[PDB]
Amino acid sequence: TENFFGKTLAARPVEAIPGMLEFDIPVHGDNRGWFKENFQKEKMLPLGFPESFFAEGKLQNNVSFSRKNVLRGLHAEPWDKYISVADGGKVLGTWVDLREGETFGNTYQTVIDASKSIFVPRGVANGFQVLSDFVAYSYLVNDYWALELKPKYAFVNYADPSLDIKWENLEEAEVSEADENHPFLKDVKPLRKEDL
Amino acid sequence: ENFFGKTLAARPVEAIPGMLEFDIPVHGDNRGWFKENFQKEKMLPLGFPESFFAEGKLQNNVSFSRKNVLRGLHAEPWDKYISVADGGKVLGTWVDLREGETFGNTYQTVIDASKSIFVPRGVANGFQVLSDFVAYSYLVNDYWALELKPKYAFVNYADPSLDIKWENLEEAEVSEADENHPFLKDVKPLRKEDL
Ligand SMILES: Cc1cn([C@H]2C[C@H](O)[C@@H](COP(=O)(O)OP(=O)(O)O[C@H]3O[C@@H](C)[C@H](O)[C@@H](O)[C@H]3O)O2)c(=O)[nH]c1=O
Ligand SMILES: Cc1cn([C@H]2C[C@H](O)[C@@H](COP(=O)(O)OP(=O)(O)O[C@H]3O[C@@H](C)[C@H](O)[C@@H](O)[C@H]3O)O2)c(=O)[nH]c1=O
Ligand code: NI
Repeated sequence: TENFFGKTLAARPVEAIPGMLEFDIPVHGDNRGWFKENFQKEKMLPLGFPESFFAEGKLQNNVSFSRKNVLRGLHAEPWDKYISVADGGKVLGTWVDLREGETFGNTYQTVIDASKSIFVPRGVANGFQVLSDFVAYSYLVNDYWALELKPKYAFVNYADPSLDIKWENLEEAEVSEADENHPFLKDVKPLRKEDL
Repeated sequence: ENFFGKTLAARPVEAIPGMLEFDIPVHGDNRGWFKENFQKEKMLPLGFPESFFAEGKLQNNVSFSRKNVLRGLHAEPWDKYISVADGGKVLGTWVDLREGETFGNTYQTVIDASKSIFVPRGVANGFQVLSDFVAYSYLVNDYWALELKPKYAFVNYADPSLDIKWENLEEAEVSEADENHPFLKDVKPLRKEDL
């Protein structure tokens, strides 16, 4: 228990962003390395992982591999995300609420390694910056991406200084051409109750 | 080269009915890479069985292992979809433990992030690590319980009667539990009632 190994499975809500949850994940170590149940439906529903994730019976698992200082975000595609780390690496995770209402623009940040996971509700922008030499970032989502639909998706620029966030190393961030060109928050229309 | 940019595709394994091997598209750039490791809408048409979702049960496991580590051979009563989540590499190994014409049949192949495998219940799964480290990630459709482990099917990795060859047997690093699994001779073929 505590730093990395042997934590008790547990969940905490994030007060600034309704619907978000942070989980402590049990990681069991031995001579070989380690093992975790990254996601376990039966054990996690009683802790607050939302049953609504399963509404349409859709499932996709993505994995990205990234080097130190790489920054990906901030992206608010129209689906829920369950995010964690799959190797020995570490990221600074960062979130900005894009939903219409009293929490528009609210933020949260925390360090994520293999012993922590995050549930991100649809309408909350996701991003991270790599702290370790490399990292494998693995996530479960409940709708299907298509290239031609990207203009329909919500994004916000990582470097908008008006956002209440602080990156690890903004100056040395390694980003995509796309992430360089996303709009500032002032040009993002708040998202209505799942588009209504 | 043969890591990036593969067409999404599936192939059967002749020796082990129900197994599938997939080529997975991996897209590289200045940051690293990205893959859709599993995508339900795209994979069902290729042969990924709808029955995997019959009960609504879902678990995702990850193990992290160092060079020469060997884990297996394990045939628990659920289906498995397996791949690599980092830049590492393993030798994958399968032994069919099901009652019938294919009992004892085997397959082996190298797995990196650009390949995945569907393993039906009753086929024992294992691997040996070829790279410095590897992250091995899998999706399964029933729930492991410590109390029930004595009832799950296992076969010993080092039984020379198995029609397999490991990368480095003499320097393999295994768990005590894996040292002690039964030899093939002592494993009763698994009936549908057992799975
Ligand atoms: C998101 C996605 C990308 N791709 C492809 C398109 C590109 O060739 C390659 C990389 O795509 P990019 O959009 O540059 O990946 P990215 O890692 O910058 O995008 C991701 O960022 C995270 C912070 C978000 O949470 C994710 O939802 C996603 O937007 O992968 C897919 O095939 N399927 C997908 O679902
Ligand atoms: C399999 C499993 C293990 N554990 C725990 C029990 C131990 O403290 C720790 C390590 O367990 P071990 O049984 O030594 O892990 P292992 O990595 O040797 O076991 C795995 O081997 C693969 C080849 C099989 O395909 C898998 O089904 C599984 O059996 O993880 C879980 O909490 N949940 C699980 O689902
Ligand atoms: Ni609930």
